[PDB]
Amino acid sequence: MKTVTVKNLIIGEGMPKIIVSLMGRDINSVKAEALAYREATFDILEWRVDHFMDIASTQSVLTAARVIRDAMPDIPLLFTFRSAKEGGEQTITTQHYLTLNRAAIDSGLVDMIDLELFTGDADVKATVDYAHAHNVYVVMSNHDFHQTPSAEEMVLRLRKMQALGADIPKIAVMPQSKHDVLTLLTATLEMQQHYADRPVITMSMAKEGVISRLAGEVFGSAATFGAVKQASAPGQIAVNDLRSVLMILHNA
Amino acid sequence: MKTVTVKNLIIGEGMPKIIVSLMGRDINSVKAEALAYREATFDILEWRVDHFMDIASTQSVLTAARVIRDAMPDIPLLFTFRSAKEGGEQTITTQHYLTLNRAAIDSGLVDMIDLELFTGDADVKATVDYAHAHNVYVVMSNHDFHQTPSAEEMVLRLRKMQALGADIPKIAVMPQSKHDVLTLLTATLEMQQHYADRPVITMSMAKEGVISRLAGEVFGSAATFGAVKQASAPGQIAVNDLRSVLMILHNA
Ligand SMILES: *C[C@@]1(O)C[C@@H](C(=O)O)C[C@@H](O)[C@@H]1O
Ligand SMILES: *C[C@@]1(O)C[C@@H](C(=O)O)C[C@@H](O)[C@@H]1O
Repeated sequence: MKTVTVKNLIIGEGMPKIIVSLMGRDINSVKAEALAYREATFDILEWRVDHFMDIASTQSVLTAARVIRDAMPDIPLLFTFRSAKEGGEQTITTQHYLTLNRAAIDSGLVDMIDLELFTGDADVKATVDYAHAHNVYVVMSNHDFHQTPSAEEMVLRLRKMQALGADIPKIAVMPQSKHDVLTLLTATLEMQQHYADRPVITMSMAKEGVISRLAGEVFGSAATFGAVKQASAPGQIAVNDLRSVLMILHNA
Repeated sequence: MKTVTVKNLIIGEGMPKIIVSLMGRDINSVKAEALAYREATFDILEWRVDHFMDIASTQSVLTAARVIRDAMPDIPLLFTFRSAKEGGEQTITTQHYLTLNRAAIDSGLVDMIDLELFTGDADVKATVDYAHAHNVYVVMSNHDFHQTPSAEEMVLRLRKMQALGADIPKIAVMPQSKHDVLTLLTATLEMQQHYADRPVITMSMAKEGVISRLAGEVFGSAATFGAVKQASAPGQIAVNDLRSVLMILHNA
């Protein structure tokens, strides 16, 4: 394991790190959420750009990123446009996705970016290189909102992300059975124990999958998402309750 | 599913039931522990009879059971002599083990007894029948303190307990790896999905297995052990922390 350290937070050792997502339409809503989040306890702030209205303007997007950065100057900040292709709130062209991510990277405003593996090989490789050249980490991600692939398929995907230079491979899948939750845990453990040389994040979604959000220290997921007031994906629980469980498991 | 209702507690529905073990070496210590346990919060009290150092006397054993019952008149009370063969504190003859269990049964002081599956089929059947004749439920049990059998063999054993008339089959196994914990969860789920005729209790022991003590609601373990002050098996955590996690998982 080589860890990923952002603003004194060490991802990939100790207790899994808590990520929460900020979701807002516009500058005023982003400010209101950032302010409300001061009362919560978490490790990493993800800005879910796909919840923002004016994603067409690179200037509008960067202004919002700047507001968030300045609101929370000492928090690791992760920039994520979750495409509708992968379960997000709106569509984007591959070219405009590239433009927004490059602009986020070279602005200095973010510590980490999410890059969807399935975007396309040339765009992924170029964006990984661009991120690294500007001292930004890449969470390379994949999501299946309908079903859970085989463990073999999931492990190969996480390995592919590593081979493409992801700092943190990430996969989220939807269980259709309790068995599918075990498949996700099995894949996570296999990856972490046998192939990974860096942190990985995994989750099985929905209430059925929630154990996967709690047991990362055991099965090898380095971070986990909680909800401040609204979940950013199915299965997230109240962030304080998430923290309570993580602490109990860490100290067991 | 044939649930087991004891003093208004429905075992096999809702949150896994919290069991704690009372371990006292003599009558005075049993009394002191029973009194102290009243303020802890749990669902079922197990008396670990093999920790009692006056098991030579049937009178002494029954007097200790009566002290516990008098301290906790409304708590489901489980009488367990854990044999040295299966990880307990002392060795007694098979006839001594059976006599203590029969005396516990016919005293009316306890609601449930633990009977080890591999005591011998004829003796197990006879003692189950005697329990049922006196309105006592049987937790039939098996323990592997060395390692984790195959999922398939664990399921076979739980099904054998069902065939012998157990009210609640129970198996505890020792992980040698994180993978082994998943094996135990897999066996548990296979009972829930395919062999769900009565409640089952399962656990993977030690620190690596702790998640199995927390995730019973997900995969189908009907009860889970916590520690009041000292653990009665490896991997048990503080009972209030156990309860906190069970509640979070139940309400997720
Ligand atoms: C990584 C990610 O897709 C995981 C979601 C989850 O399942 O918790 C939350 C999203 O906000 C996040 O981008
Ligand atoms: C059933 C049993 O053997 C399970 C142990 C455990 O692993 O928590 C605790 C024992 O006291 C109990 O009899």
